[PDB]
Amino acid sequence: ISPAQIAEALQGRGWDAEIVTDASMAGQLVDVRPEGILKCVDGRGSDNTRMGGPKMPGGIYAIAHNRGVTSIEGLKQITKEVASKGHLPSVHGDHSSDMLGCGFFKLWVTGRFDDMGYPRPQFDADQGANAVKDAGGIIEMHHGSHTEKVVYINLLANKTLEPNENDQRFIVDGWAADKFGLDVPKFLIAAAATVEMLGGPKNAKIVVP
Repeated sequence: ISPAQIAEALQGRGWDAEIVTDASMAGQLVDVRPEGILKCVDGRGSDNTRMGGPKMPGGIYAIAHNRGVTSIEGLKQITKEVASKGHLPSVHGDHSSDMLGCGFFKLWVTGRFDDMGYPRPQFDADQGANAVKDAGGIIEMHHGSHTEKVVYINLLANKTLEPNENDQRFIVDGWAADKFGLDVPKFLIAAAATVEMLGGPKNAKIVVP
């Protein structure tokens, strides 16, 4: 899917979308490092000490969700898969709602994706976090409130953007979906629906090389 197709798809859902250059993001783009956790698009600050990893909704839950994987065994398999592909796998909570502090997972476990054709997870938030931890993953915990003002959809392979708790943004590394063989259009639409259902801003900037 091309940057223009992504913008068109988002505009079809009532979003404002614009394509921007990698040069316009100078000073913010960073190379992905193997030590970084593949983590959520959440714009808040957190206890993360493993920066420089890719961003996907709910961390590795985006992969399970896109593939319709709902079992604890399947979640552990994905944890090890991510660890085998150059990133430390993670899921997260926050210090306001504990493991229900991940908006994406809360939407999934409460059935908000039902009519988009997604099956529900066969575990709750605490069980999922414990399984990821048991399989070698990291549990991140955010703090503060959501104040995201924009959604960046980064298409530059092996690069990412980092959270700024003081001028927040949702960050989606679209290129990472391709890396994991996901149904990409489905992944991006799920990301869009997530932001919509969380009341976030339907305003996207698509970063291209």
